[PDB]
Amino acid sequence: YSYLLKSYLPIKNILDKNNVILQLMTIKNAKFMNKENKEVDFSTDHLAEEVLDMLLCI
Amino acid sequence: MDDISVIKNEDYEGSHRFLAEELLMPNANKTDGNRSTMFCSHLAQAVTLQKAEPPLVYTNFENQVGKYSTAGYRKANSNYKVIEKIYKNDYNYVLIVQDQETGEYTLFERAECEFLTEHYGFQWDNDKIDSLKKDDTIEKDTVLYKNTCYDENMNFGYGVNLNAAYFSYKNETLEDAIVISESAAKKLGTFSVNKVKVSVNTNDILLNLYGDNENYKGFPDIGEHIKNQIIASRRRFDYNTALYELKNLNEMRDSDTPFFADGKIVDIEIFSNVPEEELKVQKYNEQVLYYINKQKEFSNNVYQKLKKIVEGKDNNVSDKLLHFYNNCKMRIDENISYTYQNSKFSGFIMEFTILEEEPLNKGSKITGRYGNKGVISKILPDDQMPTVAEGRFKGLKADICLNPLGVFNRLNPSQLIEQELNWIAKFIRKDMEEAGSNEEKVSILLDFLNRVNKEETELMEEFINSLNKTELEEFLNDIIENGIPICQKPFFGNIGLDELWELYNHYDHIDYFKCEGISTPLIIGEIYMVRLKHEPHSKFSARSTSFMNLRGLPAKSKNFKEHKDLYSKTPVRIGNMEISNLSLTNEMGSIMDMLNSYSNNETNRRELIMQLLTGNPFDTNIDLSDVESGTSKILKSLFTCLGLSIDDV
Amino acid sequence: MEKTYNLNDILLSNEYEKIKEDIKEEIINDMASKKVKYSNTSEFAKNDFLKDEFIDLVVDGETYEITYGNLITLLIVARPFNHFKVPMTEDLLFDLSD
Amino acid sequence: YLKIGLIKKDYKDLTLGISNNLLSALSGDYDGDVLNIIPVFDNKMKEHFSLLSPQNFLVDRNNGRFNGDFDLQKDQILGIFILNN
Repeated sequence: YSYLLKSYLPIKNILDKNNVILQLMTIKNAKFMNKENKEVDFSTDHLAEEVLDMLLCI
Repeated sequence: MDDISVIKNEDYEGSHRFLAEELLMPNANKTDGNRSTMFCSHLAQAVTLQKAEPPLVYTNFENQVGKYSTAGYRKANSNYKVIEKIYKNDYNYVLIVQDQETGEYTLFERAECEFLTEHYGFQWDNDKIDSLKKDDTIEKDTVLYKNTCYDENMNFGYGVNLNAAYFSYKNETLEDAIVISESAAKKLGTFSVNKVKVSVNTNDILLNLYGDNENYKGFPDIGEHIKNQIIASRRRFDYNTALYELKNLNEMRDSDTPFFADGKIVDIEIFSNVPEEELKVQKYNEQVLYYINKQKEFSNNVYQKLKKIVEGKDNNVSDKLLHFYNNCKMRIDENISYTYQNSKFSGFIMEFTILEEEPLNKGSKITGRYGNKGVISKILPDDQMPTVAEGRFKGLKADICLNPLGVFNRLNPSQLIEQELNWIAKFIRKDMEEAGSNEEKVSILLDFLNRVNKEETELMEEFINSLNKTELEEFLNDIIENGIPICQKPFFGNIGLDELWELYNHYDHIDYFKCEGISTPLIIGEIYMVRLKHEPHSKFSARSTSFMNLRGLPAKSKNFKEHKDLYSKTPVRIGNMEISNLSLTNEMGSIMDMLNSYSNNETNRRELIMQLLTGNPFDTNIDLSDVESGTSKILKSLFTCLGLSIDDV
Repeated sequence: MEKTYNLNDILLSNEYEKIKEDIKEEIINDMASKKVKYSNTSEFAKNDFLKDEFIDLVVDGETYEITYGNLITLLIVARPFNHFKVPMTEDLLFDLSD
Repeated sequence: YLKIGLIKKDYKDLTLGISNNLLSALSGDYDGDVLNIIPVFDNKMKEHFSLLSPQNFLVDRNNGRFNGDFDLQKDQILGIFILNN
C-alpha cells in the first residue's frame, strides 16, 4: 500500500484525504450470491492483497 | 475630361505633397499605378524583421516615416528623474519617474515583446531603459525602448538589402517565384508572439509535463522554452474515474485536453478566484500558487512604495500611474473577485505570452518596393547557386534569384534601376578599396554621387569635411565593405535613362558578370526586400473528423483560436460551381456517396470510418447503406411545415 | 558529336534511354563551358554551341539534316516508338524549330 | 484528379508541390492562393473520378485535339526554343 501511495502521492494532498478510493474499494464488502443461489464468504485481507496487486499490475 | 486640366505641372515642381505611401518607393515616377497600389498594400502586409537594415537605395523620407509612427519607439517628451524600479519578472519591470519641469509623476513599463494581433508582434531593444537605475536622468529626447526596425541612430528600415539576379533556376521561377540562399534566408527572419489563455476549473487538474518526480510543473517557467509544442494539458477529475486515470499524471491520455503553442515564455499572469489555502493544499497547482504570490508581492511593493506619491495632496500623479496603483491595490485588497466575459469563473485563468523566431520557409511571400510580389519556391544551399568566377568580384554569390520573363510587362522599371545602381556601386567601392589615399577615395565617391544625386554629394562633402580623420577612415572602410548609400527620391531627383546612359558610357570597364556554368552573362545587384504576412501557416487547414454542428453537419470550431488545436481543422465547402464541374464525371452515385459519407449521412460516415480503421490499409473498398441523408430529413421537415412534400414520380 | 544517327534504330534499341541522357549531358556541359556573345547589330557573332551544330539523321532510309538539339528533342518526342516497338514513320515528322 | 508521390520530410514545409504544366488548366498562378484538397479513398470512386485525371483532359474537347493548357508554359517554351532554334 505504501509503494502504491508513492505513485498516487501528488493527489494525496487533497483528493485522498477527502476519500481514499483504494481503501474505499478494499473496505466495501457486499452480499454475493452465485447464479446457483449459493453464497460465498472470504476474508478481507486476501481481497486486499489481490486488490493491491491488481492496482500494481496496471 | 478637361477637369484634369486644373492640374498644373509648374505648381508641383520640386514638390512631394501629392505622394503619400509612395514616398517610401524610390523612382515612383517610373513605376505604374498598379504596382504602386500593390506597394501601398505591401507596406501594411509587411512584418518586422529581426535583422532590419537601412535601405541602400533610399528616399530619405523613410526616417521621417519611422519617427512619426509611434508604435516602434518610446520618447520621454519631458525631462524625467527615475524615482524607482520594481520587478514583476526578469523580463518585465516598471519604472516610476517624475517630470523635472512639471513635477508630475509618470510611469514607464518594459517587456521583451509587444503583441499586435493573432500571432503578430515584435521584440524590443530595452537596453537604454535597462541601463537606467534609481535617481538617473532621462533627457527630453530619449529612446527608452525601440523596435528592431530602428537601428542605433534611429534610422528606419522596413526590410533587408539582398543581392539579386534575374535568372531562370530549373524552371523553379515560373510565373513569379523566388529561390533564395540559406544565408539570405537568415536575414529574412521574423518574430512570432502569441497570447494564449488556458482556463482551469476545480474539475480539471494540470499534468506534470515539465520537470521530474520531485518537481511538479504543469507549464514552463518564465525563462524556459516550450517542449513538445504543448503549453499544458488538463484532465477532468471525477471520483469514479479517479482511481485509474489520476495515476500516471505525468503522461498524456486520450481524455486530456491539450493546449498547443511554441516559443519562449516571457510573461504569465494568473487570475484566481479559488481560495489561496486550497491551492496551498494542492500539489499539482503549486507553481500557480508561486506565481500568484509573485504577482501579489509585486503589487504589495508598488503599494508600499507609491502610497506616499499617490496619496500626497500636494502632488500630481498621471492617470496611467493612478490606474496602475489602483489595480494593484485592488489585487492586494481582500474580497477581490475577477470576472471574464462578465461572468465569475471557477478555478483560475492563466495568460501566457510566448515569443519565438520564425524564419523563411517555402510558400512564404517576400516582395520588393515596386509591387514585385514573389513566393519562395526553394531555399537552397548558397553554394548551389550562381557564382561569379571572373575578375575582381570572384566568389560573389547571388542571395536571391528572380524571374526575368515578364519584367518589362509588369511596368515596374524601378526594380532594374535600383539593381543597376547598386551594381555600379559595387565597382565604385572596389575602385575605392584599391586606392591607398583617403583623398582619392573621397574623390571617387563624390564623383559617383555627383553623377547620381548632386544634393547627396554636397551633403557628403560637408559630412566628410566635418569628420575627424579616424572617423573618416571608419566611414570609408564601412562604406567599402557594407555598401554605399545612394539617394533616388520618388519623383524629383531620380536617375533617368539618359543619366544611366552617361554613367555607363563613362565607366567603360563595367560589364556583365560571367558566372560559373551559366552561358548568359548576368547582372547581380542589391535590391530591397520586405516580408509579407501571408505564409504557409496562415491558411493551412487539415480536417479528418472534427466537431459536428447542431444539425449533424460539419462546421468550424473556435478551437484553433483558443489554441486547443494545432491546425485549423476547418471544413472546405463544395460550391454549386464545384458540383457543376464535378458533374463532368457522369457517376453521380460516387459524388453523392462522397457528400453523404463526408457530411450528409451519419451512418455512411460511421461505416467509412470503420472501414478505414479496420480492414486492409492498402486496399480500401467500402460498402455504403442507402439510409436517407440528414439533409434530406431537414428538407422534408422544412417543406412539411410549408405544407408541401416532394415525392418521386 | 557523331555526325550521323539512325532514328528508327535508336528508337527500337533498348539503349535508347542512356543515349538520350548522354546527348543531354553533352549538350548541357558544352553550354556551361561556353559563353554567349551579343553583337547588338545586324550582323550575328560566331557563337559555336553543340546545339547549333548540324547532324545527319537516317529515317526510313532517307537523310534529313537537323540540329543536335533537334535530335534530342525528337528522341524525347518519339517515346511511342520505343514503347510500342513500331518503326518511326516519316509522316510523323515536322520542323522541330517551329 | 491527382496522385501523391512523395511525403515531404520537413514539418516546417507546408506547401503542395504541384507541376508547372498544371497551372494553365487550374487557371491559377503562384500568388499564394490556397487550393483545396479532397482525398479519394474508395477504389470504385477512384476509377469514377479518374475521368478528371490530366490524361482525360489532354484531349481538348472543343476540337478533339491536344490541349495546349497541358503543353509547355512560357519559361519551358523559352528553354525549348533556345535548344531547337
